[PDB]
Amino acid sequence: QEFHMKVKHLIDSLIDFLNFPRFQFPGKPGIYTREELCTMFIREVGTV
Amino acid sequence: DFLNIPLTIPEMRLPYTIITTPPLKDFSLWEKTGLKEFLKTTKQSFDL
Repeated sequence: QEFHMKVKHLIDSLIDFLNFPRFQFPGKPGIYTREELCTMFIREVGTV
Repeated sequence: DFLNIPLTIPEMRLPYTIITTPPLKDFSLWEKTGLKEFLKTTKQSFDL
């Protein structure tokens, strides 16, 4: 039970740790957050 | 003279991490490091 508690807390912390940072590419002006950049990539891949 | 320019570096965020780099206000490498005062100049001019 303690191991499951630690594992679920680690997953919850990791979700925030992954959705926290952003990106900034030279070809794409401005700073793009995780979800916005992911959605833009999904749309570009889908249309191509 | 470009080195004497106090470039204002904003507070960006490094990707793939949560480490947030501190902003640099009026950053002049030629002056803040103290080289302008030591060499008593803002440029280079040598004659041999």
